[PDB]
Amino acid sequence: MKDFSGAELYTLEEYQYGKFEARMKMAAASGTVSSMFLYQNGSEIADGRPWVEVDIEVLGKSPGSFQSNIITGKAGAQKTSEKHHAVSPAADQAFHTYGLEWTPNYVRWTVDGQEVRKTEGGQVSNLTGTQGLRFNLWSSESAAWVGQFDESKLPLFQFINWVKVYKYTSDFTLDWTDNFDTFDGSRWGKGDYTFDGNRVDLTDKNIYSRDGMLILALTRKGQESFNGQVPRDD
Ligand SMILES: OC[C@H]1O[C@@H](O[C@H]2[C@H](O)[C@@H](O)[C@H](O)O[C@@H]2CO)[C@H](O)[C@@H](O)[C@@H]1O
Ligand SMILES: [Ca+2]
Ligand SMILES: [Ca+2]
Ligand SMILES: [Ca+2]
Ligand SMILES: [Ca+2]
Repeated sequence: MKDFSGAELYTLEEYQYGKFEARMKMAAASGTVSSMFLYQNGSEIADGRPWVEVDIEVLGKSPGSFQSNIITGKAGAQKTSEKHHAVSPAADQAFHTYGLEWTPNYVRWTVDGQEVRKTEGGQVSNLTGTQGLRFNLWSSESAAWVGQFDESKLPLFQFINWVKVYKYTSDFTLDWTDNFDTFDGSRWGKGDYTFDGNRVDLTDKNIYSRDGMLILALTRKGQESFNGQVPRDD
């Protein structure tokens, strides 16, 4: 029932530990969130179960950096550890390879193969169970976090050129890859839901597969479309 449409791409399967890489050009405008994250589906349910999530989020008002986070604890009582990391060129101006490594001992964030953060113990010990790999584009109702939402900047697009998923066994062995020449429905799902604090409804209408890229779009409701050209990843 919301007034804007965003999108979420998620792996149908979940994994226990691993390395996850995505080649992407992020979207950014005041008020938006453009992401790559690991998520234990159901964490949002306040029935006593744990929350398990690892994030990379480009906040719209600051396209030249991204926020890293680990969310543990439980719904209604989360433990977080937000940190920020510069990206150059800006996340919405060039493709970068974002990586997440997760093992029993640490979580590591990389940009173009270089470490920007590595957390050990504490929260990491509570990232039990499995997590699926996800990407979404939306807008937060918290202006303090992402800036006031500038609707005139819509539509916005996040482009994913390819994804690599490695098994935890380096400590990783490549498991599968997707270059996105097509939408593989046996591997991915398209989110159709929302949550409090999100100004948009995540909809499968805003997931597109064009010219070797998976595109996530953030549009005004009723204007869900992509007719432009995909950017080059030279
Ligand atoms: O709100 C129901 C919806 O939640 C989805 O997980 C959300 C979660 O609600 C939100 O708090 C967190 O920040 O992001 C995750 C992923 O978008 C869940 O995946 C859906 O199945 C569910 O319908
Ligand atoms: Ca506004
Ligand atoms: Ca395999
Ligand atoms: Ca769906
Ligand atoms: Ca591709």
